[PDB]
Amino acid sequence: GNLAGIMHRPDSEMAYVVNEQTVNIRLRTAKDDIVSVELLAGDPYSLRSLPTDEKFYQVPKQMTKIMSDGISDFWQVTVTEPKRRLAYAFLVTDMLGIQKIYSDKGFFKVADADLMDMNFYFRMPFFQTIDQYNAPEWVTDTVWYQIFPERFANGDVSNDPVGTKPWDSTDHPGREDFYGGDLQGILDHLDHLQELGISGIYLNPIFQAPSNHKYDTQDYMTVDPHFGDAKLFKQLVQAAHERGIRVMLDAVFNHIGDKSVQWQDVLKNEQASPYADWFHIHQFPATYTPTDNFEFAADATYDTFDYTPHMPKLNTSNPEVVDYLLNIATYWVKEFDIDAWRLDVANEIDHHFWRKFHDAMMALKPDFYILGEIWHTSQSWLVGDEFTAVMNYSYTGAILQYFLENESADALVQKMSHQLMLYRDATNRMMFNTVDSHDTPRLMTLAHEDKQLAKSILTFTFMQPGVPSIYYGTEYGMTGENDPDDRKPMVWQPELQDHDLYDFMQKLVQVRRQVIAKLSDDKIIFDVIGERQIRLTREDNQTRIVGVFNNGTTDLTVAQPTSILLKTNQSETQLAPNDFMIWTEPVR
Amino acid sequence: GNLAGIMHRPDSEMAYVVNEQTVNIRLRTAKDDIVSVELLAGDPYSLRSLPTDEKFYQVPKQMTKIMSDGISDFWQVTVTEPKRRLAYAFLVTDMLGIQKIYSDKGFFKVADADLMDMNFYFRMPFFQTIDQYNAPEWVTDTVWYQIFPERFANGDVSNDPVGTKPWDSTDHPGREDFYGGDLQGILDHLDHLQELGISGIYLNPIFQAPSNHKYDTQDYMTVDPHFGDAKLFKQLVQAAHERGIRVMLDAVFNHIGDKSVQWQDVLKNEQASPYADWFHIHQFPATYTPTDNFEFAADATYDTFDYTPHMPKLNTSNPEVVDYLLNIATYWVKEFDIDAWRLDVANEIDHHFWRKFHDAMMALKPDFYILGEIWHTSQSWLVGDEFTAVMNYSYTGAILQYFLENESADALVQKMSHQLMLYRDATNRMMFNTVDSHDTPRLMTLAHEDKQLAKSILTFTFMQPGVPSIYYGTEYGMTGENDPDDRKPMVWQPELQDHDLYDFMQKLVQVRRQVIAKLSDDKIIFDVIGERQIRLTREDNQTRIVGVFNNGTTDLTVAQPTSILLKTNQSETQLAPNDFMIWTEPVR
Ligand SMILES: [Ca+2]
Ligand SMILES: [Ca+2]
Repeated sequence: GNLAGIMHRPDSEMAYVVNEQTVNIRLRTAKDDIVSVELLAGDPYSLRSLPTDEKFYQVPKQMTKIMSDGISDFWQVTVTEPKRRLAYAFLVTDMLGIQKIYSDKGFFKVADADLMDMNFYFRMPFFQTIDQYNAPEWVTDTVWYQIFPERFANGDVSNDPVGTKPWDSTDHPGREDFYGGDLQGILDHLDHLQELGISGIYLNPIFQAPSNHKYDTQDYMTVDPHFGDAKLFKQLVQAAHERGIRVMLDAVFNHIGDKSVQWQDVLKNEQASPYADWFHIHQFPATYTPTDNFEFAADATYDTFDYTPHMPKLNTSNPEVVDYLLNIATYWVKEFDIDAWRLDVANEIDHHFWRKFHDAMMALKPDFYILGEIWHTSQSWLVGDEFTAVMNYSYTGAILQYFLENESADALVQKMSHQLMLYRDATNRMMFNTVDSHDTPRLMTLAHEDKQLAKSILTFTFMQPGVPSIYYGTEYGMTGENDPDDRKPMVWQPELQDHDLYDFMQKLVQVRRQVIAKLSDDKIIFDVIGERQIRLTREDNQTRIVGVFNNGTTDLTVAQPTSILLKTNQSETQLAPNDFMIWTEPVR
Repeated sequence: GNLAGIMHRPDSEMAYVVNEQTVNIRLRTAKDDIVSVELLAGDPYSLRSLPTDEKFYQVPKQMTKIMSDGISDFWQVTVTEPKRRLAYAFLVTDMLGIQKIYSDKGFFKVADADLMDMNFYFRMPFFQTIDQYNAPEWVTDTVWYQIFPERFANGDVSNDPVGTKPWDSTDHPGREDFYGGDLQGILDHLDHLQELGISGIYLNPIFQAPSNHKYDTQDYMTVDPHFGDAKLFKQLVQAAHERGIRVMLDAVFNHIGDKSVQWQDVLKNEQASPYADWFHIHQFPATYTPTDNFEFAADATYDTFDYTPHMPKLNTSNPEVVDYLLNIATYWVKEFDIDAWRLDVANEIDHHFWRKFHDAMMALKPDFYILGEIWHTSQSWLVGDEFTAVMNYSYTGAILQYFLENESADALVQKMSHQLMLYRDATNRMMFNTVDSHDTPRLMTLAHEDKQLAKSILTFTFMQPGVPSIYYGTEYGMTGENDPDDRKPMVWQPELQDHDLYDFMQKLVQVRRQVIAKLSDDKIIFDVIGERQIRLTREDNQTRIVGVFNNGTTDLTVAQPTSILLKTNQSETQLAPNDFMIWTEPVR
């Protein structure tokens, strides 16, 4: 067999605690190289301490091949052990029938393995629930809706910025435009969110800042006055909660804006500023050479987000900065009862800080949801001690690549399988899936205004393990290239709304919340059934949901389902190119 | 090539911060499958934000194959980046000349890789020294000596336990015997430790407890009165420090003894005890059925170390237990200035506790040494936020297996290489190498009283990256089977001491402290030069230390070295079976 392709990393996503007496264990092997895997496992001390002749290694446990990413196969098994201590090793057999034991000490013929020595084995030394990953149950039933507040609704002209433009959803907004959207406008349209069926709002930043996006924070402790005030924000959160809608705010903790009190003090006082060590200043005075692009300088003497001199990086290792940020994080939760924090550029802040942040948030609300913005592999933030999940851009990006280009279905399934096997099973359910956002081109533009294709992408994404989010306006087919063009004023004029797409998104949200979210500990299966034809199955012990997606250039015939939930062709058996059909069937 | 054998895990021992601007990156490949690896790396934001035509991926960095474990090859490179943000990917070429790029997104032909997208790459998002692993420099120059205090020297008969036996190093001690060793006896023989050349003492537990080993703690805040008192312990630490000898105590935090106040309160008050939740009690009253072995019960209604009813497991998730243990840990450091804690059964206590323990100790002493007792892979405790090192029993165990049995030299080198590549380079230097201890048979007994073999094992171990420790009496050739027979009274009678071995150990300690410890950032090379013949090389930029070990059954001829440091044959060119020769040569 392919020994170099076999790996088990103890105390990781391959060996983790699910509850006080139960663990999940995974093994990686080379794809289709290993025919079977059994786990030998039990209490390490039992081997030599118990007087019985029975030994734990005499009764193997079968592992199941759960996924493949085209390179490796991934095997898993759940183990219960009342003594809450586990030693384990793997019996692996290849295609030619060659069997070896694989353990912490390496590979062995069975006859050569020192199975009576607890130290031969990999170890889960004591099952520690304090160290485990916990998924908040409420997220399961959530469909999110993301609001960029400057652009959702102007509920109050009296707080509008100077130079506010007329509300026109057909505009191509510039980087520094204002349209007057505010918190009163969100409050005014909660009925729309409830009618669409969403149950969580993700707001882009709302704290005082000079820009239309407010990632260049001036004051984290104040609602931007062009958006509202503390009383209005409290009213909004209470009104959302009364409708069953939770609220997630955007925490911009990697960097602060250059008009903050703290940075302005650095500019006045140089190294004598009480805030000098709140930043990463290489040379005083803190300077840069302006360029024709306000968001770029080549030579700032301080670290910044990207290369913008207006977003000096915060030194989150400084205890005073830690205290400042934790007090902000605590304030909005304690005083306004928000349900979650989305963490902007979360990967560029240290793990030490995020552990303290986690502990502080869980002390306030044990079911708090902590969502990191990270666009690459995020294993080290998703162990159970830092974030709940990340914005799952690598996953939705693979989906977009499949539907919009000509990849094989095999390639998509391989990428999604790779992603799922990076993380604990419960973590995968908490991932935040949005096909587009304020940082991407709009779905309907990527789809070249092919509504059927847009519906296929949305439906496929809504069937995935992660929780889905709808970027404002998706439900009416809003167009836009990347930022700033993805931030058009929300389309409230019915003549400009795609009503068929809105009806469809209502139905899709209902399939997600009433069917997909109510399966019990389901298994997901990706089957490639033909060229660019995928059958997605989610199933529990009584009910199976199946989605067939035909994204080739030919028609596809399927058996007539008894219980169709959602489809795009008028036929109950025929799928034309880019059609899909979702149905439900009992498990037999 | 063997794609399933290639792996890079970001934010791990394969990608870690060395200093503010410098990182080490590793890649695993299948053994001898990949001919070369180049790293493509630079600031993620530079690709699209800088106006230059130059891109970081245009100038690859060569990686070096540093080790192989017989299954995989391990490649490494050091990267400096002033912007302190790194995106990277690997250019891998196999034996047939097939080249691909390997990144966070998978494997690609170069022409198909989206090299302008920062999210294509693996990421070190910002170099965080607060998250990095730090090795305390003083450990580099240390040779440790481990004292089991009941058995090292009786410096005071007046504190002896009832039934203390005459001091006789030829006895075979029973599990419950006492010989009267105490802290005054250690103080009395500091001259012996200084003459041997050791610079650190590791003490087995010294706090109040009823047994001869004192792992069944009664009171962590009191020196056991048969050993001494607080004034005497302070005198000992100051006398050790005056000689340049640091002091490491044994922290027994997984479990407490059943004669502790806390457990006795549980026995009196059942669940109404204020200490009920300091333990893991499944059923009250806390009970067990005694057996003929005092260290075993089959049915204790509470979790224990192993199956002994006398060592109830502590619930270290309980904040009151956390506070109690941290106050103990702090007390001995603050009040007595000890230099290190050795953590008994450290793997069975949760990571959350060990992070708090780490933070508390480093706040007292930034160069504190935290040594975990773990007999299996220990990656998750050695990231930089918990322990400094572990007792390196898997490494010394592989060495013993080679010298005492008939393994190939290839097998030993593979095992040591596997071990080193589990951990960060600096971590490997901090590992605590002891060939025997109070929990193993004695070296001289494992070697069947073959002194030459014992010398070979010690010398080979002392050339390894980790810091070595001498279990008391090794220097005089003490014998013993496993516990309790490995705890004989120290041999102070010259007629019973191996003086030739003592002289040799003095010389070996000097080679370690004066030569091996004074190389500058050396590279270690394991060469198998013949059947059971190994050439071990450690070298920096000016000086190379070479050890040749002949453990076959034939003679071995080597070139006459100019500068022999240590050897066992009278010849300067001939090594008989089990001879070795260490020499030094300039690097050219
Ligand atoms: Ca307004
Ligand atoms: Ca005594």
